[PDB]
Amino acid sequence: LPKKTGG
Amino acid sequence: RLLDELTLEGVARYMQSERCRRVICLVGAGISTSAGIPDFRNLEKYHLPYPEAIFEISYFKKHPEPFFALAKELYPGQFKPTICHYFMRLLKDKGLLLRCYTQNIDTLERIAGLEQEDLVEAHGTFYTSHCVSASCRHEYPLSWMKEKIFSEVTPKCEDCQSLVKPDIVFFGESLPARFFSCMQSDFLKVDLLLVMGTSLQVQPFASLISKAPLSTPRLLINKEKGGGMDFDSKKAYRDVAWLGECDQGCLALAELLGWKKELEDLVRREHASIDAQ
Ligand SMILES: [Zn+2]
Repeated sequence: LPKKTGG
Repeated sequence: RLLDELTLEGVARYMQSERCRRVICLVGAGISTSAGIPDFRNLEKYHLPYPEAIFEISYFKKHPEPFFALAKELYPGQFKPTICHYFMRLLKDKGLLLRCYTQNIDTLERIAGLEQEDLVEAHGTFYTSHCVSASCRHEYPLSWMKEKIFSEVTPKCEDCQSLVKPDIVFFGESLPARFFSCMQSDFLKVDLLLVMGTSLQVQPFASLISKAPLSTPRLLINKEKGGGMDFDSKKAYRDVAWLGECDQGCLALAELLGWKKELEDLVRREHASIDAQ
């Protein structure tokens, strides 16, 4: 499943 | 075009109309700052490669100490939901809440009375913790995790010796299946998006507002204006920004709806209950 990005 | 005018008053009039039956809330760190939890967006001793490494799974799994040191520093003395959380509770009780999608891990939506089915905790929760080993996955409660945090002992599984982490989604981790399952249904038919306390910088959470039908009005309540909002151009037709703190924005909207008294009573009785614990 898609991952948490942009931090 | 469902809003008569691109104003808070316009949004309130729309919410009062029979058309507005189902509302999705999309919330971030800005809804919890007045609850004494700072926006994550004394650690000098760890010589982090860059500040962001503190919330990255690859770095955390090998060097968990900086994260747990920060957790100690920022751990609140009490878990007390804000006016903004209680505004969402009002939406729930009035049958208007389709879902609350939250980026926060602080459990304040739950404490405010939003139930499991009301919530998509997109970035997990601090409430429960687990051993990282797939063959073990021993569960640990908040009291156990808090004790490790305050005593400055790195959480370790009592069975297999692996790292224990809070059930938060670190950067680089997959979001829960529930996030994608709910996203596929909720945004097919929704009357209003209420975007509060988030600048929509974190993916795939940021992508959610684009999933709504093109006619669905969207109100932002945030300190400042990456989701694809259009407030100001000549082509603006459905997006409204209210700039300031989330508590004050929710109070302003509640007053226009005629809910000011209801909201303030709710906040005061629930705060009293929490303080009397
Ligand atoms: Zn284990």
